[PDB]
Amino acid sequence: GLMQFTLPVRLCKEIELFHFDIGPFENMWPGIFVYMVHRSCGTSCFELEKLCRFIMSVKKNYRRVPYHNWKHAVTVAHCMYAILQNNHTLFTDLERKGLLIACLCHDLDHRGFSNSYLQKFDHPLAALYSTSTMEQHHFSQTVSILQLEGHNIFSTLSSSEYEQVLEIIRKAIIATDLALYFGNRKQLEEMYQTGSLNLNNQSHRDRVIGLMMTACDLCSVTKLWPVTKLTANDIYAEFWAEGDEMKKLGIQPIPMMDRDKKDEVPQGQLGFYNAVAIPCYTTLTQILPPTEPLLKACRDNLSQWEKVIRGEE
Ligand SMILES: Cc1oc(-c2ccccc2)nc1CCOc1cccc2cccnc12
Ligand SMILES: [Mg+2]
Ligand SMILES: [Zn+2]
Repeated sequence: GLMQFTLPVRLCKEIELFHFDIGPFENMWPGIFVYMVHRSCGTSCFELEKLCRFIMSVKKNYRRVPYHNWKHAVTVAHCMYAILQNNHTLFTDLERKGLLIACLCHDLDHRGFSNSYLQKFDHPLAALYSTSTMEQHHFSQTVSILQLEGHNIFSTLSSSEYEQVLEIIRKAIIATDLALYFGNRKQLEEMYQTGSLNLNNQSHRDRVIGLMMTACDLCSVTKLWPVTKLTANDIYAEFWAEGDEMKKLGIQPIPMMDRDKKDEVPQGQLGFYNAVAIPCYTTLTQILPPTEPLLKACRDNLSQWEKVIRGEE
């Protein structure tokens, strides 16, 4: 009960900042996550024995893909930790529990391929789940792991609290389907601007949590430039693998996934920042003012990509 995780001084301080990088030492990432649950939630939220066994089963069920790996899971959970900590009183006890777990599980058993590639391959998962194919799989894998003997970290919740938390985790994971983000943000934009936004409206909270999930999931674009630049290598390593597999099915991939069109990356990153990233962190900063450092970091990185195009790097 009296057993805290404590990080070295530099990590203790930097972990509170949005732009924190969890570093190259995989064996510290579990402790970093537990530390975040303890400060975000309390040291009583979860039985440490059960949490540790849940964390290690989740790790085991992430694959060795260049980007959609265990490091991404923990990176995305840290961004959620930073949002929750800077917005203390806006979130219920259950929401804080559910969202950190949702972020850790959000890409469980990812194979490094998009929903589009699964559908064109005619993968069995595409027959079982016609939309948000991988996201329904990620939630399915999360429930499976929760049902292993000794892995039910929620066991001390009432029946109805348990139903609410799994419902938060499901919506949270489904919302990481980027195809759903555009509509979700347009709606939140309209509600904020016409003043109809109401955080006691459960349907409104769902939407806001959805946007937080998109913000955490894209948080690669909110790190310091060298982290952002080196993560883009991993992101494109998966895309180009998928493009190779499209060509094997006799389908020219979109240029984003064609390794023959590496030259067009800087312009592709610009469009992505302008069409997805900047709009996401702007609407998030309007709804939750203390998340502005994410918008500011994103704008810095947009400017760094503009500099790449102008041959200045
Ligand atoms: C779809 C996507 O997602 C991310 C990303 C996702 C999460 C964090 C950081 C970046 N980056 C992208 C790249 C969007 O880039 C692109 C978009 C469109 C055409 C392109 C042509 C060549 C190269 N890139 C391109
Ligand atoms: Mg995903
Ligand atoms: Zn993800």
